[PDB]
Amino acid sequence: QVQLVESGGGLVQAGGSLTLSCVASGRPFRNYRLGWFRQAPGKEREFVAAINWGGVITNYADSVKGRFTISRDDAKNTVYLQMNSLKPEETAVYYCAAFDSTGSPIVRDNYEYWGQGTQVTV
Amino acid sequence: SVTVKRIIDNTVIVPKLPANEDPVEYPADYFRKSKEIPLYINTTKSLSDLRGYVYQGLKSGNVSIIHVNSYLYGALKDIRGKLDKDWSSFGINIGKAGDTIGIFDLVSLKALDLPDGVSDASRTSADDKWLPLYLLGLYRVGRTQMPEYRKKLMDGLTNQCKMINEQFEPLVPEGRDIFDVWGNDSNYTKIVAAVDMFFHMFKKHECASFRYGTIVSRFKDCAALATFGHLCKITGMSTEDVTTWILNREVADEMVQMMLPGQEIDKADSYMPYLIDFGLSSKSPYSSVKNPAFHFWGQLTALLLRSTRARNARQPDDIEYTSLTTAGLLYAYAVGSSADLAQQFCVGDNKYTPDDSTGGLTTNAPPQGRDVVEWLGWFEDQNRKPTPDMMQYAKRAVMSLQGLREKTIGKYAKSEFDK
Amino acid sequence: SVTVKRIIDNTVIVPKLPANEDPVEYPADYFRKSKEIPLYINTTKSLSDLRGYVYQGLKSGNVSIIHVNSYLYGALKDIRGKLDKDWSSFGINIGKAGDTIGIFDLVSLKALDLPDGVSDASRTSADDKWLPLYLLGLYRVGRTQMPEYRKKLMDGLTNQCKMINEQFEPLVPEGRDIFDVWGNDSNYTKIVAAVDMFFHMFKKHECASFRYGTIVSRFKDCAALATFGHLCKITGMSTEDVTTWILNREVADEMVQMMLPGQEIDKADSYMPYLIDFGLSSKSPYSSVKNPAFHFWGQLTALLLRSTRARNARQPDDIEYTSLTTAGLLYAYAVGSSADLAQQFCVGDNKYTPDDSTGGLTTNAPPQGRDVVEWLGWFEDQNRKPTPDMMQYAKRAVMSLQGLREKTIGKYAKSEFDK
Amino acid sequence: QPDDIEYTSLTTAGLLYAYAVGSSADLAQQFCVGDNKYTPDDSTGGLTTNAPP
Repeated sequence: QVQLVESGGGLVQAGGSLTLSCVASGRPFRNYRLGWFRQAPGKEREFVAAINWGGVITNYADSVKGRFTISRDDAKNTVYLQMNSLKPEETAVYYCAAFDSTGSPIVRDNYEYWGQGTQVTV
Repeated sequence: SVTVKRIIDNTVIVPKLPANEDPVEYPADYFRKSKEIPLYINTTKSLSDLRGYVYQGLKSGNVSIIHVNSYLYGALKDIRGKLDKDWSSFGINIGKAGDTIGIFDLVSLKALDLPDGVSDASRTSADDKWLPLYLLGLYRVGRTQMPEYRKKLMDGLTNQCKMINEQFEPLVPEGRDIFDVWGNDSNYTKIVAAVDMFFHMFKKHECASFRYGTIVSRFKDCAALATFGHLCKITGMSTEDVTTWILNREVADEMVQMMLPGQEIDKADSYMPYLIDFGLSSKSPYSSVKNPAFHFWGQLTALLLRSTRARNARQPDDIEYTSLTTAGLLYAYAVGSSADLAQQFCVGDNKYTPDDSTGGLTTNAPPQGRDVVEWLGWFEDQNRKPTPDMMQYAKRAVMSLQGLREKTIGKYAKSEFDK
Repeated sequence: SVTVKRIIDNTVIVPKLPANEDPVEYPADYFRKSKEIPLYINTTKSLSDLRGYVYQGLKSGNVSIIHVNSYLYGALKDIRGKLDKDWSSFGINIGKAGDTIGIFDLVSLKALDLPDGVSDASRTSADDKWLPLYLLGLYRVGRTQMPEYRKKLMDGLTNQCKMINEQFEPLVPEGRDIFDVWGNDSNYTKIVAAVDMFFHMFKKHECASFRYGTIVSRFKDCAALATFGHLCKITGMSTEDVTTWILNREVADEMVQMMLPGQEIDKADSYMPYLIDFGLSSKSPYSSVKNPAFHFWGQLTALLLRSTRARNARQPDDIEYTSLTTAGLLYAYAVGSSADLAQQFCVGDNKYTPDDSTGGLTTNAPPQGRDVVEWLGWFEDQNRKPTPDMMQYAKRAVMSLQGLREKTIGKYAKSEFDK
Repeated sequence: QPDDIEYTSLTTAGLLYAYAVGSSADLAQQFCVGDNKYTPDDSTGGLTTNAPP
C-alpha cells in the first residue's frame, strides 16, 4: 500500500502563481505513476498533469499547458507542480494520484491510489 | 623492459608487441557512482493490450522488444514474497523488516521515451500465466547456435504444457532468429536478471518455474570462478589449500584478479552473479576469457582427477599449454596418489595406531600428504621432469575416453597422454 | 578459513567460492509445528458425476486434477482394514484399539475452494473398481521420460485387464503428456502416499493391487539410504560394522546426516517413507543428491562385491572419485579376501580346531577378519597404494560386464579397472 | 609454410627452442600458508652433470 498527502494549496490572487506538493508514504521503492487531478464545484474529476516514474515523460491537459509544470524527487518521494498564471476557472480541489507501473495515464481509472485532496481557490 | 642488443653490430633493438587494453570492470565499482540500477520501460499501454500485442506479434515474425518488456512488467508486477531475514547488497537495502518484496523492488522503474504494433482480443488472463515463462525461456533458447541444443524450446514448450495442456509454441520455425535479438535490449536482460535474482531468494514460490530460461543469467560470463569451485570440489581440498597449488605466474595473476575483496562473490543472494545482464559490468572479471590459464589448468587437473564436466570444457587460445599441463600433472598426481584415507568411526574405542618403528629408510618415495612444499621438493628430486609413473597415471586417466569434441581439454588431454 | 598470501609480493588473497544454501528438511521437524497433514479436496459434486467427469475427460486430452482428486476420494472412501496392533507415527495415533482404519484416516480432510468439466452417463459402479487403479498407475507411469520404460502403462493396462477383461486405456497416445502434470498437484501426491502407506500395513487386502503405481512413492528421493541397505546386505556385515569402513570425510558427514535419531527411519510403518509426496519435506535428507559420495562409494563397493543393481547406478557429479574409489577398493578387497568361512553344524560333536603351532612367521599377509583397524595398517604397509592383487581383483570383478549405460558406476568401474 | 627459406636450420632452431621451453616448466611456488616456502637443497654434490640447463 501507499499513502499520498497533498500540500501547498490555499487561496491566491487572480493571476498569481502557486505550487502544490504531494508526499508519498508506505512503499516508495516501487514502480508508481504520479498524476494530478482536480474537481470543480459541480464538475466531474478531470485530468490536470502526470509524470512517469523515471521523471522524463510528462503530459498536461489542454486547459493548463504552458502554465503548469510537474516534477518529482523520488529520493524524497514527492512530486511538485507549479501553477503559474492562475485563473478562477482553476478553482477546484486538487488530488494527487498514483498508479503502479512505468507510465502516466490521462484518465482517472488508470490510477490506484488517491490523496484526500487540497482546495485551491482563485 | 630490459635493454636488448644485436651482437653482430651492437645495434640496439626494441622488441615490442601490439597492445590491447581490454580492461576489467568489477561490480562494486559500479555502485560507488550510482546507488541504484534503472529499468527503462513504457507504462502507457494496458496489460490486455500488450497480451495481444505480443501474442499476435509472436505468431508472426514482427514483435517489439519494447512491447515484451512493457508486457513483462505488468505481467510480473503483482508477484511477491515474504522475507524471513533482511536482504541488502552493495549498499542497497532492498528489503526492510518483515515487509514483502516484489520482483521489481530490485531495480528502479524509469520511463522509456512508440511502436505502433497490432492488437488482439479473446486473449484472457489465462495467457498471462505462461507468456512470461515463454518470453523468459526464449532468452535461454536464443543464446546457443547449435541446432539440437537450441531444442531447449522443447523444454520451455514442455514446462508451459505443464501450466496449460494445450500450449504450442506461438512462433514460426524462422523464429529461431526472432528472440536472438532480445538479448541485446538492456532492459530485457535487466528483467531476466531481476526474475532470477528474485526467485533465487524465494525458492519454493508457485511461480518459481519462471526461473527456467533465466537461470543462464546467474554467473553469466563467470566460468573461471565455477572452475575454481569445481576444482575445490573434485580435489576435496580447501580453497586456501588449492590456492597454494598454483605454480604458474599467469594463474597467480588471474587468481589475484578474481579474488578482489569487495565484490560479494561469497554472498548467497547478491547482485554479483548478474553483473552482466544488470549492466554492472561490461567486461566480467571472472570469465574464462580474462582467466584462460586458470580455466585450462583447473579444468585439466579436474579431468585428470576423474572429472566429467571437464571432458567437454573448451581449450582457450594463446596460453602456455606446456607449463600449465605439467603443473596440472603434478597436482593431479599428488591428489591421486595421496588418498589420505583415515579412520573416522570406531567401536571399542580402538583407532588405527601407526607404527613408527619402520626405519629401513624407505626414501625416494613420494610425500605422504598433499603439501605443495614437499611435492615441489620431490619433483625437484625428479629433475623437474614428470616421472613415468606420473605420465602412466595420466594415460590411465585419459584413456577409455570416448565421444570427445574438438578444441576441448578432454581431447587435448587424451591426445597428450594417451600414447 | 586460513590466511593465504602471494609469495611474490606478500599480497593477501581471499580464495572464495559461490555459495548455495540448499538446506535439508527432516520429516520430524514438520510435525512439531503441525500435528496433522491436510488433504485439500472438493466434496461438492457426486460420485457418479465424477465418474463420467474423469472418464470422458480421460478419453480426451482435457481433465481436471481437482476432479480426479475429488473422484479418487469418494472412489476410495469406503475402503477399510482392521488393525491387529496399534498404529502411531510422529505423535499421531492414527489407529486406536481394535477399531478399523480407513485410507483417509492418515490425513485430515479440508475443503478446496469450480472446474466446469463435462459429464457422462451409462458409467456404472463397475468402473469405480479400476478407475482409481488407473489414475494411481499413471502417477508411476508419468514420472519417467524413457520411451520404453514408460511402457509400464502396459502393466497398468494389464493389471486392470485382470479386474475387467475388456479394459483398454482410455487415454490418447498424446496422453503421455496428460498425467505428467498430475505429479505437481500436492493433494494428488497426498492421495497416492496415503494409498501406499495404507496398503503397506494392510498387505493382503483384496484391493492391494492398487499399490501398483503408488509403490514409487515409498522412499521417493531416498536412494542413498537404500544404498546403505544394499551395502549392508551385499557385504553381509552389520550396520555398525559397515559404518566403521567409512574412510572419507564427505561420506562421514553424509552418514551423520542420514542417521539423525528422531526421523523413524527404522519403523516398519511410518510417515517417513512418504516425506516428499505428503509434503513433510521439500528437500529430502536421504537422496543421492544430498549424499553423493555415499551413493558413489557404497554403490561402487557393492559392484566390486558382485552386485547387479550397481551395474546401472548413476555416477554423481562433483565428488572425489579418486579417494572414494580407493576406499571402495580397500573395502571390497577386504570383504572379498576375507570370506570368513566357519563351520556351522557338526555331527559327532566334532568342530574345526584351528592349529596354533604355525610359527614360521607368515607375515606380510593380509589380515584375517574384516576389522578396519587392521586393514588400514596393512594398507599402510602397502604405502597407501593399492597392491597389484587389489587392482587385479577389481579387474576380475568389472571385466565380463556387458551392456553398460553411460554415466553409470558400472561403466565407470569397468573403464577404471579393466585395462 | 613459406617458400624459399632454410627449412633445416630454422627447424633445428625451433627444435632447440621448443625443447628448452618444454623441459624447463620452471614451476615455482606462488602462495604460502604458514609462511613456509619451498627451500631448495644445495647439499646435492654427486655432480649430476651432462643434464640440460
